[PDB]
Amino acid sequence: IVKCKPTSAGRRFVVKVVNQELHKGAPYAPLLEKKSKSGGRNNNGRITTRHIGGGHKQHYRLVDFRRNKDGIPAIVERVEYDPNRTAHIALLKYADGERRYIIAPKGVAAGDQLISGIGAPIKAGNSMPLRNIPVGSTVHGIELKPGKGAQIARSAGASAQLVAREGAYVTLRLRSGEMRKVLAECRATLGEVSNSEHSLRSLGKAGATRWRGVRPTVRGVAMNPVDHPHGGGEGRTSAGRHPVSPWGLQTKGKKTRSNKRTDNMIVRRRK
Amino acid sequence: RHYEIVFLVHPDQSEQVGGMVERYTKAIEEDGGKIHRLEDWGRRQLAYAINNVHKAHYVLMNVECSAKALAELEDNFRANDAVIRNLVMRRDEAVTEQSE
Amino acid sequence: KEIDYKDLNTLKAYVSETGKIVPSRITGTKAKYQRQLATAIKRARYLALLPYTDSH
Amino acid sequence: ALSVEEKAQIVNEYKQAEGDTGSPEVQVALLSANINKLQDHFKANGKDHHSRRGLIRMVNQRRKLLDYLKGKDVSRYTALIGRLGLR
Amino acid sequence: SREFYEKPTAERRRKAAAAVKRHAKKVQREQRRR
Amino acid sequence: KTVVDGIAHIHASFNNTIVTITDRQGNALSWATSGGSGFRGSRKSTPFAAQVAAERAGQAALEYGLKNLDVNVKGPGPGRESAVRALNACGYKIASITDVTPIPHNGCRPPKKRR
RNA sequence: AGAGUACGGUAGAGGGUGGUGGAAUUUCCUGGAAGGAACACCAGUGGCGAAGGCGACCACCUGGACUGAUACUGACACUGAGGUGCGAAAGCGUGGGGAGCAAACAGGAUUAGAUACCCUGGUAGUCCACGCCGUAAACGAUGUCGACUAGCCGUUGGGAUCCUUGAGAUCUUAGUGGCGCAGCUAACGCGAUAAGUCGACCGCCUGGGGAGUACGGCCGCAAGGUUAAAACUCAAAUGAAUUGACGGGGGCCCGCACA
Repeated sequence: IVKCKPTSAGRRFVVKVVNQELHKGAPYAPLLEKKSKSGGRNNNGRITTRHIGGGHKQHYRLVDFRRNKDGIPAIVERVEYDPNRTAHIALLKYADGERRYIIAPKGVAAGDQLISGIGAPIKAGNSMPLRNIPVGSTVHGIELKPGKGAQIARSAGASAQLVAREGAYVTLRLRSGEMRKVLAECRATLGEVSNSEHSLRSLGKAGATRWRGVRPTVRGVAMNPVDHPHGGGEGRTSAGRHPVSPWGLQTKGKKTRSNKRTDNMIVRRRK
Repeated sequence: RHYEIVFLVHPDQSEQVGGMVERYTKAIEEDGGKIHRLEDWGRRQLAYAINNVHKAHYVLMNVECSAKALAELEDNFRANDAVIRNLVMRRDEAVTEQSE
Repeated sequence: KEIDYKDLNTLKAYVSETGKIVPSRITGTKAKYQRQLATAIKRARYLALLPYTDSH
Repeated sequence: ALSVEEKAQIVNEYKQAEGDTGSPEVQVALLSANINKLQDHFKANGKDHHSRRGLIRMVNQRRKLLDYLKGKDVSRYTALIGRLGLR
Repeated sequence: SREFYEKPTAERRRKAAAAVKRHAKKVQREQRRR
Repeated sequence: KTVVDGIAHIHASFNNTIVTITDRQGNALSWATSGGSGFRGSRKSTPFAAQVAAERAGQAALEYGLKNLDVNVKGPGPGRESAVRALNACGYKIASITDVTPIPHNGCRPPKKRR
């Protein structure tokens, strides 16, 4: 965390997060692949998510969310920057060549770690089935179907706390604040994700948004009646509607979950 | 220096105190430590609930290394084994015997 | 001589029936060691020789 | 304090009719050795100013013992300022 | 008993009023016999 | 259901009375309060209420017996020693008290010294 | 001789880091699971630190004095404007936590009214890391230091004397207290820890308001703090003490005052 001096009117509010033990260039080439941008656009060519476009060219890193090698110890080579996410990634070298990327946990640099059916818990970074993880311990990178890979708690500094256990399932409080029953056959990694000071950085200037591939938001009271329901009016009007999307869905409080096929898996909502 | 050992066992675990002790007795003799007492307590009853059971057994030894046989003396049983709520309580001289 | 918590029936003569320790105003022991007894009391209390509550 | 091996070690060059432990070869340079080795605990304990107020109490008294050697003996003062890694 | 909590400035209004009485009991009894 | 042994709570705080009668393992058989016999208000900060609040669970623990009980004590205020001598009048031969008064070491600080 | 060090020995909430705890209470749920915070007793007209300050248990890296003497230094001294660090908590920073209470409030009962004490509820906060403020009923409302002038009773740490079994006297000191002469004091009262007799030095005061306030300087993100005036205005404000009166001040007593 550094705070830039105001030598120009754009650096006045740039709070920058710089890690000096991140690796200095040349990511691990046999484990990257090509990734082109969508612009938020369908296979019908239609903008289906707005405010997406531009940015920097990026390569996709084949980060392992499954952590399948069991019993084979992996040493950590280096922690790298990943353009595709807000977390860091750690290059692991298994005991038989076999480089892979995982999501880096907090406190890793050249440490040892092994995902298995019964690995050491003290080391944060060991992937493990949710049956034999001790209750009360903070985990991240939780699978949600066995074999599917990690899906939950994998942003920067994200974690979930394993709170209870019964039957074939296991209950864990999520970072969202909601209690979620998850199957105990599926894996999780002990610890907490690495780049937890990511919420401190300030972008500073409008260009810093534009090179993350994010594109400006016209707010709907600035549009015409044909463009948005927040219509027009003379002067600054205030959306005489109730506040609503550009497609007419109400936005300030209205619930939009309608899944029903996974409601029993959610033991308590965001409270 | 003079370093007074007390560590706990679970009462279903005490079949291998004869294996628990002998690793510490060679954890000390790698560093020239003189043992001046080696005690096995009475199988006494408990005054409070520790790991929600109603029986235990106590162990007493006396380490006289300098420094190196402490951090493993902790972390064999502090991290993961059947020992709970101890105190390491170093001394200044040697003693002979207790438990009658 | 050098008091400790290995001699139980000496300290148990000062251990209250309700689990507590006695002051110097109740029973006569030295105020020199009244600051040293209570520390050795809570090593027998920590090594489960004496209770914390008077129930169990 | 200082180490039991060390506090009896460092006197072995401060001797000067060896029964002296009182001349300012001793209360400078035992005490200079007190300065140089007890820097350690500050890096771990930086929230306790009780231990470096003793440092400034005797590094002044070292300088007070330097102050008397300014006039009484300038020649043996060179054994202090030239040595020990001062200034 | 512990319905209320006492301010730690009033803590020397409870004990320091009482710790004199511990000593003043010695005062009254030694002035009792004479 | 025919049992003969159990334990017995008495809540004895300043304002109200709460009586709680269980078995020796912890299943409640009978209970009554100082707002139990129809008071609801200004009077019953008394041991006369605990005289009455004992016997509404003293002729209700005579549903499943309890020839012997085990008195557990709880609370600072009145009705402390004027309620467990009402149960024994109701055909009981209760033996001796047992005390767990709520005592922290320092604990959470209450509403402080009000004036 | 003052002042310092080489040698242990304890005493000691010195202070900080990391853990290990317990009961309540609190929050859930079918007695367990979960985490915050201060740690009943030991508690002391006790210790410790220049001061501010500081108590469960446990190690770990570390202070200064005391004392028992034995060694050596040869006034190296104390005090000190400026100068320089370091100083309770509400704070507001810059990041987190999360129980109870509770600053902020909503009503509940209450009064001409609550905007109050009482009643039902809760974010900032205390906690942590670095950093800033540098405030005080920082009070023992008594600057630091040394010397000396009747005592007596507890109590703290050493040590030696002691018929000695200590149930312990005496002595010796360095602290912490009670009471009292000499002594001072306006009196209250201090009274070898002076508020005496003195000595060195330092900070501070010059009637009450205006006022620790304006203005200027410095520091702070802000709230503000620190240094600090006159213009005007009043012949008094203040200190301890005594008589009377008063008191929703206590304590006894009297009377159909209470039946």
